[PDB]
Amino acid sequence: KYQCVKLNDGHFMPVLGFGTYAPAEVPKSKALEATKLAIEAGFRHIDSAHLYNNEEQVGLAIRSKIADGSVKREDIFYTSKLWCNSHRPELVRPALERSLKNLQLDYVDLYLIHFPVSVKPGEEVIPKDENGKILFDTVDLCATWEAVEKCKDAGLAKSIGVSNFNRRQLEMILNKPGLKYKPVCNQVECHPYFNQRKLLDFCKSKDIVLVAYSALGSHREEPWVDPNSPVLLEDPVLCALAKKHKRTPALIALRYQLQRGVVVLAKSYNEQRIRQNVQVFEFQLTSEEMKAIDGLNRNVRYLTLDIFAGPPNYPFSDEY
Ligand SMILES: NC(=O)c1ccc[n+]([C@@H]2O[C@H](COP(=O)([O-])OP(=O)(O)OC[C@H]3O[C@@H](n4cnc5c(N)ncnc54)[C@H](OP(=O)(O)O)[C@@H]3O)[C@@H](O)[C@H]2O)c1
Ligand SMILES: O=C(O)c1cc(Cl)cc(Cl)c1O
Ligand SMILES: [Zn+2]
Repeated sequence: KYQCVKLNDGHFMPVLGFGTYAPAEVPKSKALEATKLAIEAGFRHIDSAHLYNNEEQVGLAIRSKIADGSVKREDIFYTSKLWCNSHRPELVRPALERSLKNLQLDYVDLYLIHFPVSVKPGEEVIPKDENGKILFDTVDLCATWEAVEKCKDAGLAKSIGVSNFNRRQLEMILNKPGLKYKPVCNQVECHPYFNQRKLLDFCKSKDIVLVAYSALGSHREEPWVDPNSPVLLEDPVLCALAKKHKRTPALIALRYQLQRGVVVLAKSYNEQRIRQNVQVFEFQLTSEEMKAIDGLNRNVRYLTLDIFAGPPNYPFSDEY
C-alpha cells in the first residue's frame, strides 16, 4: 500500500492519492466524512485546492485522524493549490496562508499553481463583467513561480509544483533566470482515453512527476464535461481486464497509471468505492495487458476548461 516516489526536492509523495473535489451540488459535510473514510481505508495522499471550497472540512478530517492516533502529521501528504485570482506575486503567500487558516494546519506538503490563466483578484473565483464575460488578468507566471518559491523558503509548503501546464509552460519555468526550485510535479488529466504519452515523457525527462487527475474518467459535471463524451468506466476492455483479475474497471484504470510511472488520484465519496480503490496495490498487469490499455487512447479530454480559452496562457491549444 504505502508506495511513494522520490520528488526532485528530496521529499516523498504517496503514489495513490485521494481526490476531494465534488460537484457544486454535493454538500460540504460530505468532504469531511469521505476524507475520514479515505484515511481509515489507507489513503495518505490527499488532494485539495482553494477552488474546492472544502479546505475547512478536509482539514477537520485530517486533524481528527491525527487526534485519534490513526496517523501522524508526517504520515499525511496534503496538497493545496493556488487559484487563478491570486497569481499576482504579492497575493501568493496570503492565498496559501488563507488555505492554512482554513485547514488549521501549519504547512501543506505540496502547493500547486492550479491553472496557468490568470483572473482578476478578489473574492470571486471566476470574476465576470456585467455582461457575463470572464475578467482575465495579465500576470507573468515566472513572477508567480518566484512567489511560490518563497513559500517553500518560508516552510509553508514542503514541495511546490504546477497543474495543467503544457510543455511550453514547463520550459518557461525550467529555463527562468535565477530558478531556485523546479516544479516537483505537473498535475494533469490522464486516463486510458487520454493517456498523455508525450507530456509524460517530457515530464520524466525533467525529473517532474506526472500526477493524473480524472483518472477514472472524471466527475462528468456539467457544464465542465461534455455529457456526450464516452464513459471511461464503461469501456469493454477495462471491463474484460476487470473480470479476468477479479477487479473493477476503476481498479484497472488506477493500476495502469501506477505501472507507467504516474502518480494517480482517485475521488470517491462512497464508502465502498473508497475502500475498493486502495486495493490497486493488491494486483498487477502484464506488459501485454498494459499495451492493450495503451491502445484505448482516444484523444478524449473530459476537462477542457475552455471557459478560460482566449488568453495566450490557455494550456490545451498546443499539441502537448
Ligand atoms: N488540477 C485540476 O485542475 C484538477 C482537475 C480535475 C480533478 N482534480 C483532482 O483530481 C481528483 C479526481 O478527479 P475527478 O474528481 O474528476 O474524479 P475521478 O477520480 O476521475 O472519478 C470520477 C468518478 O468516479 C467514481 N468512482 C470512484 N471510484 C470508483 C470505483 N471504484 N468504481 C466506479 N466509480 C468510481 C466517483 O463517484 P463516487 O464518488 O460516487 O464514488 C467519481 O465521481 C479531483 O477530486 C481533484 O482532487 C484536479
Ligand atoms: O477539480 C478541479 O481542480 C477542477 C478545476 C476546475 Cl477549474 C473545474 C473543475 Cl470542474 C474541476 O473539477
Ligand atoms: Zn454598464
